[PDB]
Amino acid sequence: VPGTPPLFNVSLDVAPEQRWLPMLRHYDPDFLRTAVAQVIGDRVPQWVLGMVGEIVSKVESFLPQPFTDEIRSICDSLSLSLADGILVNLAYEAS
Amino acid sequence: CTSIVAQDSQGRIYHGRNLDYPFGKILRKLTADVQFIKNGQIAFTGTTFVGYVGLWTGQSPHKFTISGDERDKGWWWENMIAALSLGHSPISWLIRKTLSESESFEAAVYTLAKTPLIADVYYIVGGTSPKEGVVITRDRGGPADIWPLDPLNGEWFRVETNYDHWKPAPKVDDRRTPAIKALNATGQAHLNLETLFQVLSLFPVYNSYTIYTTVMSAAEPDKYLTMIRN
Ligand SMILES: *[C@@H]1O[C@H](CO)[C@@H](O)[C@H](O)[C@H]1NC(C)=O
Ligand SMILES: *[C@@H]1O[C@H](CO)[C@@H](O)[C@H](O)[C@H]1NC(C)=O
Ligand SMILES: [Cl-]
Ligand SMILES: [Cl-]
Ligand SMILES: [Cl-]
Ligand SMILES: [Cl-]
Ligand SMILES: [Cl-]
Repeated sequence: VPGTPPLFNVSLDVAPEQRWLPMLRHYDPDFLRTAVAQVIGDRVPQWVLGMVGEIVSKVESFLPQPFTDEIRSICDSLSLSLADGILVNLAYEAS
Repeated sequence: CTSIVAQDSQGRIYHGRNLDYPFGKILRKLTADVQFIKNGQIAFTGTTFVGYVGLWTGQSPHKFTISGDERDKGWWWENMIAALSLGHSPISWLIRKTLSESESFEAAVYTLAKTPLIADVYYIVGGTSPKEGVVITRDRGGPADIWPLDPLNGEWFRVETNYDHWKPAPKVDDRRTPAIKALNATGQAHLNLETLFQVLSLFPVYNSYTIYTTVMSAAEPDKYLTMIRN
C-alpha cells in the first residue's frame, strides 16, 4: 500500500471527452497548470513553441479523434490551450 | 529508463521497469495507476501522469505486459514534427491501443513491431509462456531489431535502458551493465517479482531521475505493483 500511486478507473465506454474528468477532479487545476508549464518549459525547446500552431494542425487532421478529443477535454477543464495539451502529450516521445 | 523482461527456471515471465525523467519532483505527485474499464471489467492496467493519455507502462491481464524506453539518435523533436503528419502513431498511444485491442502476446509483438511511429523507441513485451519476452528496437517506419529471450541457450533475461543492445552502453550512462550483473547474481532460479524489484532498486538503475518502479507479470495480473520513488 504505502508508496503506491492513487488508483483510478477510466471507462472506455464513457465518451472520450468525459472519461478522464473524474480523475482530473482529484487534482488542483492551478497545480496541474503549473506542472504542464514546467514540462513544456524544460522539455520543449523554444523553436518548437514557435510553430506550435502547426503541430496542433497536423494532430487534429492526422491523429485519431479519441486522442485529440480526450486531450481537448483535459485542456478545457484546466484552462489550457489545445496546443499545450498536445505538446505535453508529445513532450515524452524522447528526451 | 530501464526495462527488464525475464524468465525463471520454471518458465514464468516477469517484467519490470524504472521510468526516469529529468526535473521530475513534480511528476512524482502526478503519477497514477489507471484501470481501463470495458463492459464493467478491468480491460488493462497502466501507470501514467495526470493529463497524459498514453501509456508507457501497462498490462493486459493473462495476455502480456508492455513497457517503453526512449530511443534518441538526436534531433527527436525535429524528426517527430516530420513524422507526425503522415498518420503515424505516438509511442505511448500505440502501447495503450495494443493493451486495449491485441488478443495475445504474439499479436501485440507484431503490432508493436510494425505500426508506423512518430519517433524511435524501445518496446519491451512480456507474455505468459516460456520464451515470451522480447525487446523491440523501433525505427519510425518499422523494427530495427527484434531481441527475444533465449533461455534454451542460457539467455533468460533481456535488459534495455536507452541504447541499442548490440552496441556498448556509453561509459557516462551505463545502467545496463549493473542490471545485467545484478540479474546474473540473482540467478534464473531465484527470479521473481521481489528480486526483480530489488534489481530495479540498484544505483544507477534506480537514480535521482527515477519517477517510479513497476513490476508486473501478465500471468499474475493481481501482482501489478508501482512504487513512486523519492
Ligand atoms: C473499477 O470499476 C470496476 C468495475 O466497474 C470495479 O470492480 C472496481 O471496484 C473499480 N475500481 C476503482 C478503484 O474504482
Ligand atoms: C553474466 O553471466 C554470463 C554467464 O551466465 C556471462 O557470460 C556474462 O559475461 C555475465 N555478464 C556480466 C555483465 O557480468
Ligand atoms: Cl492537487
Ligand atoms: Cl484505448
Ligand atoms: Cl541498453
Ligand atoms: Cl545506441
Ligand atoms: Cl513473484
